[PDB]
Amino acid sequence: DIQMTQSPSSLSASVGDRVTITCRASQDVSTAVAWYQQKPGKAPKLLIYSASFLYSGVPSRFSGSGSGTDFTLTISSLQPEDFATYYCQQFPTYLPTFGQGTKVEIKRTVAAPSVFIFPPSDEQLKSGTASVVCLLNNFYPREAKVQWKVDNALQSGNSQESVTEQDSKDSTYSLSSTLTLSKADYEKHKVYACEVTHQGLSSPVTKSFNRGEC
Amino acid sequence: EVQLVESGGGLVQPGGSLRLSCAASGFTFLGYGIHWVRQAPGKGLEWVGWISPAGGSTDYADSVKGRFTISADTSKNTAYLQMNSLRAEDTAVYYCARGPFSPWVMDYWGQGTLVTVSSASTKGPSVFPLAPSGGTAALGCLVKDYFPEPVTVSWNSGALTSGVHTFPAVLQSSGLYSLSSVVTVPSSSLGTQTYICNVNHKPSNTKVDKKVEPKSC
Amino acid sequence: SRGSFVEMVDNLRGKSGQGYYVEMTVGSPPQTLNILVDTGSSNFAVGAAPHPFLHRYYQRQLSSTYRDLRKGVYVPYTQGKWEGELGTDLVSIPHGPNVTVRANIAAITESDKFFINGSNWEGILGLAYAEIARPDDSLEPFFDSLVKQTHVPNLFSLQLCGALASVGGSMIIGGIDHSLYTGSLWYTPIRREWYYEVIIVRVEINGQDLKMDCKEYNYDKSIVDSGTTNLRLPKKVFEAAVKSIKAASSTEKFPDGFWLGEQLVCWQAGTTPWNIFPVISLYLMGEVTNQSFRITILPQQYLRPVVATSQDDCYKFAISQSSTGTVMGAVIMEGFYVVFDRARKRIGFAVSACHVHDEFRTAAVEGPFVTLDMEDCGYNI
Repeated sequence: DIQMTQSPSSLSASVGDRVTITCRASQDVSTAVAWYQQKPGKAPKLLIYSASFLYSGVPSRFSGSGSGTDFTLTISSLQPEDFATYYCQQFPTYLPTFGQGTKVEIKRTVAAPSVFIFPPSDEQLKSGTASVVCLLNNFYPREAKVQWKVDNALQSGNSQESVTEQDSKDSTYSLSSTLTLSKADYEKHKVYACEVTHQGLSSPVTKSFNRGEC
Repeated sequence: EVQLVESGGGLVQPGGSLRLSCAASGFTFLGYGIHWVRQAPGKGLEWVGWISPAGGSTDYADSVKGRFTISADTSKNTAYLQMNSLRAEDTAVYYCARGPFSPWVMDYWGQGTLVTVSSASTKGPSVFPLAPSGGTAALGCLVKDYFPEPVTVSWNSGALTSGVHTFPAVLQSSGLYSLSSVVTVPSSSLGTQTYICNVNHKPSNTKVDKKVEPKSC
Repeated sequence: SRGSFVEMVDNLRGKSGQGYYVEMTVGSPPQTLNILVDTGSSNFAVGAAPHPFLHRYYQRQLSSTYRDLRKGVYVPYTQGKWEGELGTDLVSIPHGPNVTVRANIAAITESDKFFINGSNWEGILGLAYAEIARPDDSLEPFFDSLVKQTHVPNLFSLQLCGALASVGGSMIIGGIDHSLYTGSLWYTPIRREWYYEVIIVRVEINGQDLKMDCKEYNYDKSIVDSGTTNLRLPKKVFEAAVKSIKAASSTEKFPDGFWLGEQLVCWQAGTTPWNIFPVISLYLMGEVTNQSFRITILPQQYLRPVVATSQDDCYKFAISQSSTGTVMGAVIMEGFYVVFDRARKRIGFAVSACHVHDEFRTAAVEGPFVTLDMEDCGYNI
């Protein structure tokens, strides 16, 4: 059972840079090798087959090469839409095994978040529960602190975070935070703030709403 | 148009049986073969099996050997994957991919079908509207307390893909999942253009189209 | 017989696996019809009535110059039989020699797996010799009527180009167009004037000799047949070729029907892996003693395109089994510029202007090699 050790496991480069991903077979696999691209959540697409032959529709900036055990995938001019995890494959003896993957992230300039805040819906409120949501839109880097405040109070252990994978078009991250309270608890408090701290902001931005107002 | 569509994905009991399908369309079924590959959440790929619908010619991996049985219906342009004695280690996204007889590569992959082996139960999601001044306004939909993965979200029947940000599903301490799907739209289009969440939770057969609108305040 | 015939250049059309046809006008007034170029036969026949598979046909009663011989003809095949009623009528080739000939013509009134659904040709032009002309030799073949009644040199060359997918080519009647090929023409003797029979002295796969007796290749004979798509091999030879091919092609996953020519194999358009297929070489008896030349074809030749969906490239094994000897079909003639020198009883081959190749390999006609077998590779007489 042939083995495929890719290297490295992950990397981050700038738009235009020359990125090279290496793959090592635990045995001479001739030229029976392939390379796939896979966006997070989406299916894998074939890029290179037989070590160096590009697949139909695969951009010219993608390049493959190698024989025996040392095969390499090279992306001469890195692009935002090239963000993904890359896998090599072997199939000389018709027992395919892939590499452990290599996530290629994109580096760009600082971008600040667009911060929205959403009240609990009447529909959820109908079931005696209230979910307050904060939304940070299109920012870089990924590092961002989101704190919840209820009448100037520090919340903790009652909220969750979810961050999107790097955008394929502009390479920015969107973030979603959720504060979950009961209908009763949510009804004795007035101000609900969502302080946001990001390298993009010169100072923490707070987006709030006064319950029962507007 | 080349396209594969897997099916049958859902919650399975440990030691249970499940049958996945692979609908082929837009390409010359006979002439290619069909591979089955799987991938755990956050893990890599693992070739499961192969078949030549003209005519099998079936091949498996040691992992699934003796439990998985690959089938093919040339009349229906469909490849099947019978799975038995399903253990927890079997939990993964199951892709079926078109395979040229040589080289033994997969050139077109389907979006796969998620399968989850667990003692837990299936619960549909609770879709809530995420609604709210400038030129652009943010509308969304909170898909709450469902299980198991995954959840598919499109806006306006797919006609709207600009500004959409469907977030990775977070696992709550309650054992249930929850994700968000947002979309920035021209503030002027509010009250002139309708927006709907196309939520779909196949494992639960729960499909929901939730319209999102600014509150009457 | 040796210059530049720009009015015959590119006068051939057809579809992959459906042969090459040329436009010929028959009768008075001139009925324009597409007739397949068939060197593997000697009879000139055309569909005489409406068919589902044909766009047009030969209306005898429309021709004031037509004359019925009130005698019938019938032709068993391999494969595609046909039968009809004999007669004569004026014939001319629009995109060819500016000459008119009164030749024999068989109005086809019945056939089986003969015509091809939407191949845009309704007739067949047997260019071979009268000895194999049905009912018998007495019926003068078209080309025999041509040279006997006009000043057209006893010679015709073909340039099948390929590349259902449409194709094109050239049929030079009377001469040798020197812009249709490069290098030189390597001639192999026409062993006998019935079919365009020759002698294959040696067969190879990726350079490796097939190691079969000389007269295993020519049993009961070897012919050059433009009217046949596939490269037909006698049982033994076919059995060995496919074996050797398998062994040197990394093709263990292909369906078995593929090798029988029943099941197709497809890749994404432009993604076909030619390099995983061997090259086939066929050494032919040279003109001078002990010498022989070889012709080398690629997978692009013996893998012909074949519902069949826009985005995909599909192929069928253009090498099939035979029971009547070797048949060098259209797949063997495409990459080259085959010359039928009837005057000097010889068939020349050369890399045509539309030679098939890629950024690695290419079709070639190479010589001279030595063969001490020569004329004793034949089997019958």
